[PDB]
Amino acid sequence: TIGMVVIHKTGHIAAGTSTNGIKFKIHGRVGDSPIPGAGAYADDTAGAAAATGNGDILMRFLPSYQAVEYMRRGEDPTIACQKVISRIQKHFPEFFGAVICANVTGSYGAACNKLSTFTQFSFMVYNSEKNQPTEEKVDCI
Amino acid sequence: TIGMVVIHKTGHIAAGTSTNGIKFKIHGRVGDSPIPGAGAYADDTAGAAAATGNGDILMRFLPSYQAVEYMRRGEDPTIACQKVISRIQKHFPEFFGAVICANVTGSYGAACNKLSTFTQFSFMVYNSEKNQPTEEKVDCI
Amino acid sequence: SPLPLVVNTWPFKNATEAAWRALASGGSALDAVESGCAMCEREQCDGSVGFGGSPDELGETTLDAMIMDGTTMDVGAVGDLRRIKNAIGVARKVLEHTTHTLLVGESATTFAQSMGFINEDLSTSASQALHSDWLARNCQPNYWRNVIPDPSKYCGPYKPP
Amino acid sequence: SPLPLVVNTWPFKNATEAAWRALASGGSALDAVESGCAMCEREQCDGSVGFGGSPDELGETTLDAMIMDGTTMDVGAVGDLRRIKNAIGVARKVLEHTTHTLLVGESATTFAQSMGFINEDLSTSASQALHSDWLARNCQPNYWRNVIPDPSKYCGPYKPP
Ligand SMILES: *[C@@H]1O[C@H](CO)[C@@H](O[C@@H]2O[C@H](CO)[C@@H](O[C@@H]3O[C@H](CO)[C@@H](O)[C@H](O)[C@@H]3O)[C@H](O)[C@H]2NC(C)=O)[C@H](O)[C@H]1NC(C)=O
Ligand SMILES: *[C@@H]1O[C@H](CO)[C@@H](O)[C@H](O)[C@H]1NC(C)=O
Ligand SMILES: *[C@@H]1O[C@H](CO)[C@@H](O)[C@H](O)[C@H]1NC(C)=O
Ligand SMILES: *[C@@H]1O[C@H](CO)[C@@H](O)[C@H](O)[C@H]1NC(C)=O
Repeated sequence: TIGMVVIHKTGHIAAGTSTNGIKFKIHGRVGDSPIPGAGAYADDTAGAAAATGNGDILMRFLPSYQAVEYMRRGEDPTIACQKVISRIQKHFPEFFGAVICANVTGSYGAACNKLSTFTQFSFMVYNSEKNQPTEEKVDCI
Repeated sequence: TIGMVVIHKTGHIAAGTSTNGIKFKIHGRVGDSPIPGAGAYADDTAGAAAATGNGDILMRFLPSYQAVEYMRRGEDPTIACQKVISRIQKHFPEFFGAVICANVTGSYGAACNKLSTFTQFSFMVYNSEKNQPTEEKVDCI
Repeated sequence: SPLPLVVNTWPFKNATEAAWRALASGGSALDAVESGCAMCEREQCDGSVGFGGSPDELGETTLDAMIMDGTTMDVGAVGDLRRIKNAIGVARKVLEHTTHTLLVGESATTFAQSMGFINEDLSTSASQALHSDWLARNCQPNYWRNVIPDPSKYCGPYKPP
Repeated sequence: SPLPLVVNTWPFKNATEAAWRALASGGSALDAVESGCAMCEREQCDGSVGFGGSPDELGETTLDAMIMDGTTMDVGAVGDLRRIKNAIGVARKVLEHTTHTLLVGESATTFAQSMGFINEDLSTSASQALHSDWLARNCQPNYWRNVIPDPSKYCGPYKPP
C-alpha cells in the first residue's frame, strides 16, 4: 500500500492511497485504503494523514481521521500520529500499522506499532528546504 | 436505511445497519452503511451511534465514530449527536442526515439537519422502563 | 437509563420489537441487532431496506449491511451484495468466519453461498416498474456530473467531454 | 515557505518524485497525489501496489484506491477493482464524474471502461506462482476461522460447522 499526503503551495491539501491488498485475502476483500478516514483523510482546515498496515484492523479505528482530528485541536503531527497508534495498541497489541501526519503549515510526523518483526518505519518527504526526496525514519512505539 | 444500537443488560454494546442504498444509484455504488464509523459504531468503553440519510456525504465525515468520540470525552448523547450534525452542516447546509446516540449507561439522544422537507426525526426506543417500543422525535437543527 | 436498551432510526417498530425479543430470550446484543435489521430486510422497511427497492441504473437492487461488536470491536460488513436477501446475516458470517472486515459485490455472493445463503433475484415487479418509469423519464434523477450527454436531461451511456 | 510538502508511506522515492514533478509543473495537490500513487501502480511497489501482486484465494489481483480533496472534502474511491490497472485513476474519475463516494467490484470495472480505462488481466506469471506455492502449502496462511475443514491445516472450499 502507498499512502500519500500533499499540501499545495496555496495550502490546499489532498490525500490518497492505492493498494492490491494483502496476499491470499478472501475473494472480494476490501481493506482500509479506499475508506475515507481509515486509509487516508484530508481537510484544509486541519491537515491530512494516511495509514498503512493491516487494513482489516486499521479500518475499525479510522486512524487517519482521528490523527487529523487531533491536529485540528493543535496537536503536533508526530504526537497526533502516536496517539492514534496508542489507542489501537490498547485493543490489538500485535497489530501491524504505520501512520503519517502533516498539519496545515507543513509539519510532518509518523508513528508505528512496535512488533518483534517491525521496529522502524521509513517514509519519503519532499519540500522547499529539502530539494531531494528525503527518506525519513521512525522507531516504533 | 435502518441503523440500530443495542446495549445488553451486561453493558455489552453492538450496532449495525442494513440498506438497499439510494434509488437510481450508479451500478456498484456503496454508501455509508457498511463502513465502520460512518453508518454505525460501537465501543463498550464509550457508547454507540448510528447514522442515516445521504450516505455519499455522510461517509466523508464519519458521523458514528465522531459521535462516539464526543461521548468518550463526556458529552451528553444528544449534544454529541448535535455537534456531529453541525460539523457536516457547515460543509453541506442542505444534506439529508440524522444520527442516534447512546452512552454506556443507557442514555440516548438524536439529531438531524433541518430542511424544508425534513424538520423532525422519529426513531424507536425500547427501554426496560418502557413496556413497548415507543416512538421518539427530535426537531432538526 | 436502565438496560437493555434498543434504539433505531425511523419508526420501524417491528425491528424494535424483533431486537427486544432476542434480548428477552437470552440473545446477545449482536443477536438483537441482527434480528432487528433482518426484520426490516424481510418487511422491506420504507422500501429503503432489503430486496425489491432502490433499483440502480441497470435495475438491480444491491444491499449494504454491517454489524459491530463493541466488546472486541470486531466488524463484519458487505457492500454491493448481489442476489442475497439477508444482507446483515451475511455480514455477521463475515465477522464470525473471517478475520476480514468487508467483502463486496459478486465475490461476497459467492462467500454467502458458501455460508449457506440462497442465491436469488432481488427484483420485484414493483422495483422493475420504478426502473422503467425512470428510464422513460430520461433517467431523472441520477448522480452523474461533468459528462455528455447532459446528465440533467438524458440517460447514458455517459462520457467525459 | 515550507510548502509545498509531499509525504508518503515507505521508501518509494520514485512516487515522491512524480508527485513533486506534478507540483512543479503547476499541478494541483490532487494531480500530485494521483501522479505519485499511479507511479507505484506501474512500478508495483513492494508488490503491494498495482497489478501482478497479492493474489487472492482465487489467484486474482483486485485493487483498492482513494483520493480526497481537502478543500471540498470530495472523495473518489474504488474497492475490489477488477481488470483495470490504474486504480487511483479510476478513483479520481468517481470524484470528478459522479456525486458518489465509492464504487466496487466488476460494476466499478464497467464504470472505468466508460471513463476510457482498458480492461485487462491483472495476473502475471509471478503472481500465479505465488498462488500455486500457496495451494501447495495447504492454503497457509488464510483468513478463515471456525469453518470446516480446519482452515489452519486445509484448503477450501469451506462450510459452517
Ligand atoms: C450518559 O449520559 C447521561 C446524560 O447526559 C449522563 O447523566 C448525567 O450524569 C451527570 C453526572 O455526570 C448528572 O449530573 C450531576 O448530577 C448530580 C445529581 O445528583 C448532581 O449532584 C451534579 O452536580 C450534576 O448535576 C446528571 O444528572 C445525569 N443526567 C441524566 C439525564 O441522567 C451520564 O453521566 C452519562 N454516562 C457516562 C458514563 O458518561
Ligand atoms: C504544525 O506543527 C508544528 C509542530 O508541532 C506547530 O508548531 C504548528 O503550530 C502546527 N501548525 C498548526 C496550525 O497547528
Ligand atoms: C410490521 O409493520 C407493518 C406496518 O406497520 C404492519 O402492518 C405489520 O402488521 C407489522 N408486523 C406485525 C407482525 O404486526
Ligand atoms: C524507481 O523505483 C523503482 C522501484 O520501485 C526502481 O526499480 C527504478 O529504477 C526507479 N525509477 C527509475 C526511472 O530509475
